[PDB]
Amino acid sequence: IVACDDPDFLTSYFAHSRLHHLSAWKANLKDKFLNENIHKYTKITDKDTYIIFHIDFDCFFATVAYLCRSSSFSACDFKRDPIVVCHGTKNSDIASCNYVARSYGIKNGMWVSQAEKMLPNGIKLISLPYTFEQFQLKSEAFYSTLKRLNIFNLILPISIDEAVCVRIIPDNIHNTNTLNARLCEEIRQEIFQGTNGCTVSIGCSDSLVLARLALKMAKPNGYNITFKSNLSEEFWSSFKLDDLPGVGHSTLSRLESTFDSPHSLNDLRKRYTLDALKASVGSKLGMKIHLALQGQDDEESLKILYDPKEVLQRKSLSIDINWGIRFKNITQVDLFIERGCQYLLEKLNEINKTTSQITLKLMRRCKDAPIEPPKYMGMGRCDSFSRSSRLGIPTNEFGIIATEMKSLYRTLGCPPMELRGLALQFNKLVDVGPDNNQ
DNA sequence: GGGGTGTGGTAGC
DNA sequence: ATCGCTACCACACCCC
Ligand SMILES: [Mg+2]
Repeated sequence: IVACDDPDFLTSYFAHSRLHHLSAWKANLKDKFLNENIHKYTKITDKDTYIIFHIDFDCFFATVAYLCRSSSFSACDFKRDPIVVCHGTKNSDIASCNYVARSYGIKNGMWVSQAEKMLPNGIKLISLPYTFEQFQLKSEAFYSTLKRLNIFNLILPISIDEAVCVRIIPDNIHNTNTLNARLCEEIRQEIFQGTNGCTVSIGCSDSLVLARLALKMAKPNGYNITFKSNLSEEFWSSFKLDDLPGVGHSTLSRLESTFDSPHSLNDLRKRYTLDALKASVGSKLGMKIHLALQGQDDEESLKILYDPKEVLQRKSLSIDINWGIRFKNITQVDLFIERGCQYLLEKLNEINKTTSQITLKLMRRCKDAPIEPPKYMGMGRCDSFSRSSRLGIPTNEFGIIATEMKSLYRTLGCPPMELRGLALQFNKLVDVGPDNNQ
């Protein structure tokens, strides 16, 4: 056990935090793409008619945690057993669940206690540990297979287990759904072989958003082909409102109230006006949804296809620790902040940049929230506070940055014993050139 | 027209 | 027990 005031707390928390792994893997995938392609030209022109194949593993962690499970779990059955991947027993997040578990209405993000109660008696939840290193290797095999197929002109990494693959269709070639079925089946078979038993599903379409929706419809272990020319009431009636990219619980709730609680995108599609959309959720998001309900991508989402190198270039660097934060005094907070900056400055040296603006964010116990929340070591119910600060000369100097961060903490006025979470950000990054003379 | 800030939402498992 | 990260866009409100 390593507590927030121990020197090794940052290292142990990140080794254990799957959310860190997700983010660290994404970042490495993004930088890897930029490296492979520094000399190649990674763009899709407006000259190109293209097909989008949106690929991702079916219940990634659960699948892989099963396939590499320890001897204690040799007899458990991925097709009959409700399986979750989690650290703990009570208020531990279900990082991933197989589709047997979902049949009982369980979803990721749910706590293990909550999911235990949606099972009939006698049916027992299986809880698998995380296998991070195997998660990596299976992902490597995933992207290695996608490249070896030589059927894609651009392979965009979305996630450790998710990629958007772009096929350019010359106008001499007449695309057909038969040929698209055969590609999906090739891809699915080849990743099944290359990953020793992991299955992917594929959405296939002539827009990013319809490929995202097709993919939801393809799950589990299948594929779906739906171009703009194939749209139908049957299609839209199949999706919830928060199946739309950009629509999370907050946008959902706003949409639900403005539009008489639509229960499908088909419901949404018939009742909506562009301006009532914009009014309900916002101008840019409203437009994105409007375009989306026609099967069309917006200008912001098309950028990744036109200039992936710019969209995938890292613009900020940060850490976030909102679990395990329990400090008795201001000295321990300052030393933790210093470990934080030291960590971020290593990462910042790796990418050979300086930073010219930094931010500190914190979570403070709500005045009426219990000192110890339901989730062990959780941040609990919190107000957030943020404050940023421009540096004069861009820099990678620990002395300047750690001093300013501690100053920022101090302007925020949060007693060490009320602290429940900390973020440390480098907001603007500046390249280091061969010229360094003033 | 151009800056700026802090805040809030969303995405992957 | 339990590991509630992190990048990025958008917005609302401020300034000369
Ligand atoms: Mg959604």
